[PDB]
Amino acid sequence: GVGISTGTFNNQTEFKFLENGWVYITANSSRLVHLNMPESENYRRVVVNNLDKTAVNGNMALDDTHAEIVTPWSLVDANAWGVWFNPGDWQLIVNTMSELHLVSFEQEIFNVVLKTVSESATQPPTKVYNNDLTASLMVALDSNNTMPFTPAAMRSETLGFYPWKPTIPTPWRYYFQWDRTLIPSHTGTSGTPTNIYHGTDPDDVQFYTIENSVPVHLLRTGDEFATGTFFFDCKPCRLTHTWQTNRALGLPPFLNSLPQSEGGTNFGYIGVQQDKRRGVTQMGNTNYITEATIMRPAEVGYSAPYYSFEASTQGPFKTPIAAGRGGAQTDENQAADGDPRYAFGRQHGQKTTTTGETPERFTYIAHQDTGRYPEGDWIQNINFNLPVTDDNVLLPTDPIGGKTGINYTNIFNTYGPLTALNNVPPVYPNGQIWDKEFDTDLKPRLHVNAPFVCQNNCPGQLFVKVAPNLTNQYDPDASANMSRIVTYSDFWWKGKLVFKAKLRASHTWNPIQQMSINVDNQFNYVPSNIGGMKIVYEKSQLAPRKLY
Amino acid sequence: GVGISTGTFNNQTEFKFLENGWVYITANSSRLVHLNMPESENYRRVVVNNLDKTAVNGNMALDDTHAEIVTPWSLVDANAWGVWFNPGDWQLIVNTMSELHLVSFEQEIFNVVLKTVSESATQPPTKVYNNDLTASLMVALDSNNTMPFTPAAMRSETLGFYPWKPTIPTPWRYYFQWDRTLIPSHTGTSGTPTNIYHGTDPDDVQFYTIENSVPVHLLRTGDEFATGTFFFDCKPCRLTHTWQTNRALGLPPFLNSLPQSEGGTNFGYIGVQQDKRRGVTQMGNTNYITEATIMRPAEVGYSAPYYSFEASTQGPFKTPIAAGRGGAQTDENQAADGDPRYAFGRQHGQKTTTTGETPERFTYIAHQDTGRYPEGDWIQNINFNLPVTDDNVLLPTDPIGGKTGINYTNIFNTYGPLTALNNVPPVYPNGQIWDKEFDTDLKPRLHVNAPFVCQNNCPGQLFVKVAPNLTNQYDPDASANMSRIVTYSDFWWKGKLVFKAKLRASHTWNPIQQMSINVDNQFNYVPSNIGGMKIVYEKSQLAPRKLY
Amino acid sequence: AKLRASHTWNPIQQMSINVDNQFNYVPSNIGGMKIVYEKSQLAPRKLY
Amino acid sequence: SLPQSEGGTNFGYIGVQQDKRRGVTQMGNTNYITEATIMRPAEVGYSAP
Amino acid sequence: TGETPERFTYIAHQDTGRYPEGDWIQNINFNLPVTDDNVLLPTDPIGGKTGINYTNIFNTYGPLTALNNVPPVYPNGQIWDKEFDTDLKPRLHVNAP
Amino acid sequence: YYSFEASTQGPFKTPIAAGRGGAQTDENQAADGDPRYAFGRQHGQKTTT
Amino acid sequence: EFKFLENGWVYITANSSRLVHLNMPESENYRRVVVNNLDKTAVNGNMAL
Amino acid sequence: EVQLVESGGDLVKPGGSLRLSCEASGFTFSNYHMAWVRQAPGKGLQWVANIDSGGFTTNYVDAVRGRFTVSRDNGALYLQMNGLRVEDTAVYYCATMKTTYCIDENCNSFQAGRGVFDNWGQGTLVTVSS
Amino acid sequence: VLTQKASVSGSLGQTITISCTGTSSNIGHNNVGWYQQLPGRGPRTVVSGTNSRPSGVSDRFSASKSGNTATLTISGLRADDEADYYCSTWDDSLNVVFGGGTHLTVL
Repeated sequence: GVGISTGTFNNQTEFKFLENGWVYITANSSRLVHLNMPESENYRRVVVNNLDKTAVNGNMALDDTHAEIVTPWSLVDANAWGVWFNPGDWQLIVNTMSELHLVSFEQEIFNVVLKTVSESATQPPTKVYNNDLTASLMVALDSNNTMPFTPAAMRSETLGFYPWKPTIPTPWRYYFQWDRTLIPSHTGTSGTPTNIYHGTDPDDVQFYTIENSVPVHLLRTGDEFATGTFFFDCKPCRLTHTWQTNRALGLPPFLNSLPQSEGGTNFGYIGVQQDKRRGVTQMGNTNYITEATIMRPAEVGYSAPYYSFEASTQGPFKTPIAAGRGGAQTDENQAADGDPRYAFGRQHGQKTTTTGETPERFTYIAHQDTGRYPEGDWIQNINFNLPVTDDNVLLPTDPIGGKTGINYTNIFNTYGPLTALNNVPPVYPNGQIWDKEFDTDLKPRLHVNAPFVCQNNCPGQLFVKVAPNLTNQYDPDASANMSRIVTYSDFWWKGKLVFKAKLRASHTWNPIQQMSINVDNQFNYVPSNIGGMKIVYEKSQLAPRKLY
Repeated sequence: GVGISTGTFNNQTEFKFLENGWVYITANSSRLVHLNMPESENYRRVVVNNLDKTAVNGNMALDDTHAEIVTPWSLVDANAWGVWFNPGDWQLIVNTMSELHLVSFEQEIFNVVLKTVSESATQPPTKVYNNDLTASLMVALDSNNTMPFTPAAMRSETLGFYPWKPTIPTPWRYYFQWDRTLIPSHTGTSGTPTNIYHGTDPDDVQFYTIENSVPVHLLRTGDEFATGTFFFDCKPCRLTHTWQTNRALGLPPFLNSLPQSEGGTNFGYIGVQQDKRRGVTQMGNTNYITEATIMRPAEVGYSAPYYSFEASTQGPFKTPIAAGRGGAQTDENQAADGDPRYAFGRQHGQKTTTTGETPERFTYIAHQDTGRYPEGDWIQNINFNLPVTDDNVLLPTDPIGGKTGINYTNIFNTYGPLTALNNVPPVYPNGQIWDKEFDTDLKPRLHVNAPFVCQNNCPGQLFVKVAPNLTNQYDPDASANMSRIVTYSDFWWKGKLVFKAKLRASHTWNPIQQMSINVDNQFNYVPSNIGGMKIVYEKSQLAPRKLY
Repeated sequence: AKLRASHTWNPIQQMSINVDNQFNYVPSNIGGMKIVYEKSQLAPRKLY
Repeated sequence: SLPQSEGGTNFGYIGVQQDKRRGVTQMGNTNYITEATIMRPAEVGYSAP
Repeated sequence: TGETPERFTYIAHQDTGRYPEGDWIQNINFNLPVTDDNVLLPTDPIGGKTGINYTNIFNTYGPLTALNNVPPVYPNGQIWDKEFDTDLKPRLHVNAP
Repeated sequence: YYSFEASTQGPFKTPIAAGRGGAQTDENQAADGDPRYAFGRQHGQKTTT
Repeated sequence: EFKFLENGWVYITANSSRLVHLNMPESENYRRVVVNNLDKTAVNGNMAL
Repeated sequence: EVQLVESGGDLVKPGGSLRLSCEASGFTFSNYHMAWVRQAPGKGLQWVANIDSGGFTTNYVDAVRGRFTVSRDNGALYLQMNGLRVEDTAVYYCATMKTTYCIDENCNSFQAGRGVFDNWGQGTLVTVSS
Repeated sequence: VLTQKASVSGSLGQTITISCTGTSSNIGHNNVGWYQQLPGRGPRTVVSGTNSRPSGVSDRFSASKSGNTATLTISGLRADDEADYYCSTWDDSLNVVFGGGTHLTVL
């Protein structure tokens, strides 16, 4: 019926404490989604080109050239932390939980409303909105994951984080195949390097369509759609950070002489000369046993080529790295490769009363200390004569290939059988929750964007489209675009995301770091006088844990 | 209810593999059909005349004169391959299937929406569309096949092939009886040949009306109509072509001398002189046994008078032929009588962004090699003296009746008790699927337009008509046309067509021809940047099979 | 093996006999045979 | 901004300047979000000596 | 005639490879456009050898690496191979699927 | 081999899980990867040294 | 042979049959042979051979 | 249709300064590299300067190097002229430098390039004298 | 400066050719553009490489490039072709280099 509501708005986070210290967390999110009709009812194949930018020698890092199928449909993506948890709930979770499991996910659409804009021809323009009770909203649910997976948080296009603000969906578009060549150059590179877009190789063409691969439900003003509960199987996400590096693994050396009076200069002394110490070292030609040369069980962290660009059929891409930098915690402005930087708009955290289109930005300096500090590690000759000379060492200050600004660490990879690393920490509120595992026979060990990875499947993507509202002059034989009555839709989206977490237990004398309100961040969690809201980034691994 | 949808859009093709290598194919097609009100509510009897064109001597092949009952109803015809299968599904079917059975067919209408255009009297013209919740759409289903069968694919008027494009139905009109005489003439024929339209002979008058012969359902915005499942009984359609002609039937001659070295000039030689060979020939007066005179089991193919025009009560018609031409596969522009040529519009394959009204055309050169090559076969005297002389042979270069451009093959028919031929191959996307068997006591062996022929009955035709929306000034005693409120309807049509196919099995060392994407046809299966789509013709019998 | 199912509008690449490779699958007049290399992953699939 | 007429030179344009775009990148010291610098889930392929 | 073996290189249809002339390295500062001192292009020599560039000694295999199994080769390709006896075993074999 | 990597706690030697080739000829010719153990009179050293 | 099973799976059976010809061994004894091509690698720069 | 309109041409004294403008409409001005090209009375075309699509780099000819400057604001182009001399009297035009060239008729594949100007403005006259 | 011929002359309807020349190190690797210059007008791009013409340009124009030389061909002269023709390209010294022009004339 038109006058009977088909659902209830619900945005309450529930905690239900189970046996053995586990907590059943239910995050109900509810939004009002506004949807305009598509620009055109037809699928487009658009080749986006920015050769003007890359035509300038040395700008190869600014390539946006690609090919995309632009579709008339719109994607309703809720794969972002902010959509589910308000700052207080996240504070509770990070301060008192230790591990997080993704349990279930369900979503539904109700109170579908379709309206048409009749723009009067009156000399002073005016427009009246009318309820078209017969219009239909097409809802498609890719339950079988037939369509390409296109997470929205990567582009900051998920639903809004404010329950009391209407949100808009994102027009769905998926990459089409293409070939590209961008020979790197630098300021001073003579001529124009080879920069060509070869087009689409026929063997790799895929042209998906929702109308052909997904059943489509037509919802009038009195209808509702529910996706049913989806159950995850993702690995647990740890809410604790590791501080121990190789230098802090195992039994420390025995201090034969200990300080006698408190002070900043009263250090402990091992006493025994370095060459006469007792231990085990992987270096078989030196008797010097040191805190640096001692044998650790394995390697915590791996050095990777940083700011290295790799070319493939589609052009250049930046090599990802799964660890943060060392010493970047001192200042966010001193961040470097590996620290994820998020840019977001007024829907996703930026002060809602800000003027201008400049996105709000922040670099997330993770609390885990498993990264690398390239200025430190060096290489020296096998003879290990000490002190080393210029001919027997390769310091980070040394050039490679004659380039004064590029040193050896830029092309150094220490990933090996002994490498150990942690999963990506959650980022609030702009961070993604789950991601799909790759279809490759051999699959990546971890993803750099989401902490939870679907082993089998992720929930089907939800697509919404205002059904065509034809005028009486329609003619399919006309090459011109279809004439449509201006129409839009407002519908309420309600989702339930269920987590399971473990409550932390104190295991040390000293307290641990905790998220708290303070005089500096006070006014970042309350509205301004003109209704301005914001959601600042919050750290998710404040509690430490021992690695070995 | 107004606000409750009565159906679901579904356009997914399903394959369900059964026992013993059979596949259950389900083609769900769904379209949005737009329907204007009829030009007039009354049945018209219109005599269409083009005597101006045929008044020119020698233009007898351009006769369109006829008589038709034009009805207010509109036909929703889905008898075309493109309506059901996208190019990928057809590729799968042709490459991996071998035979196809038509199993079942169902169709229904839902989400009926009726709107009225109120054209304002404002000095700058404007028009507002309103939902007339009480308007009714008349749907008639000729379940008993009372009405004349009027397939639409013959005129390229079936529903569209794009799920994401609204389609229009075709106004229904059926032939009325008439008599006509067109004495053939040629450029230079003195005077005006007898060209007269005698009118309708009373004994052969039939004036059908849907309101009198078919129950009519009135559907308001909250109603839906389903035709129920219809089950076919058509013969199977083979998805394999035959290459063997008479010259390649049976046991080849024994080659007494075989080539010794590979090369383009190292042929095998039979060795034995022609007159001394051993075999059987139907010619009882020649000892010459040859690869041409040897007795084959029967005749594959039949020569028929090509471009022969036969006159009947209604005038001249072109004699149909059920086989393609020989050697036309070299170039489509060299096609001739027997190759079906399809012309279609922007709904049925033509580039949807093309300007102009010129239809897109193609001639379907079937892969089966059972045709005839008229320039080849000849006739010679019974004596069979060799080499033949002019008086004892009738070559294709010889005139008949003194006409230098007409030879004997034009009036030659070799159809006989030994004739064998194949059924018409499917044509994608513009080809018809099924056709009705004739009511004649003796029925044709095959149809030249559809591969499947209804032995008992075909699904009832579906007719749609916007019910009259009378204004308050109506007066049945006025000779003028009824006044109606401008109205149109949009309703979703969903059909399910069920086939059963057999999967092919390899029976030779070499591979067979297959349909594949390639750099030439690449961009014929993906949209352009301005949304342009097209559906090119595809061949349906790429795999060969042995005849004998 | 598993039989493939169409999941796109456009067709996919397929191995087929053609006028260029015709005589690579039939014996010569002196009995000569050959078996040329053939590609085994002509159909595309989505990774993410 | 999407193309209006079919042709080999009618490309689509993102419109927004590179430095003012919205997204996530693993490079924490550049505001330039590009089709090359954007963060992908993982690495398909590996360079080897 | 002759003992010369018939040869062919199998160019697999999978597009998960790398194009060494493309990918490059640049300084962390990421000042644009890059200068000579802040980039290491594939045209740059390593150790003074004009024909050997940095991609020759570059390994990007890491925890995020993903790759596909070797495609079958017909008719000369191997079908199956034995897994190694090592305690830690290779992820895939380059000769048999 | 003999590569030193720095982290929050300073430099550490990169471990390697394999021995050297040809080092079996002479123990004095060992190099990176061969574990070297130093022990006292409790753990093997001549107890009267 | 192809035998189509339930749920779209196919049971493929490849029967191969050959006639194998076998000469007697050159010698009944096991040999330990050191194959050397130092002539090729004696040329500087041919280490890849 | 693409529209480029120049302005600012006027009589000026030698050794002074001036600002010429080139307004653009009907196309994505920010997606195209731009160029200033001058022609003296009855003389051939002479390249004055050029600027990229983001202002990262600008190039000049030796005659105006160190004297003039070019800038853009996503809506128009500006040429700042300093140290004007008598020979500078000429008519100046603003043209879009074709940064992409398709290599096939339907132009499915395209390549980067330089040295071809696609669209031109109207042009403005600058006279420097007493 | 690229080399050009000062002027040419021909009768109406004649197919004619004009040439621009320069060092292959600059005119070779870089593209070449041809522009028309009528009295009282700014340069109009007539040929933009790859024998492709801008919209609204008569199809008579054609162009080709070979090493040091670039050739522009007109398929049938018309009275409106009396005008200056200008070649331009990029130069590996990071310059934009034009020719001296050629005043096409009609007898």
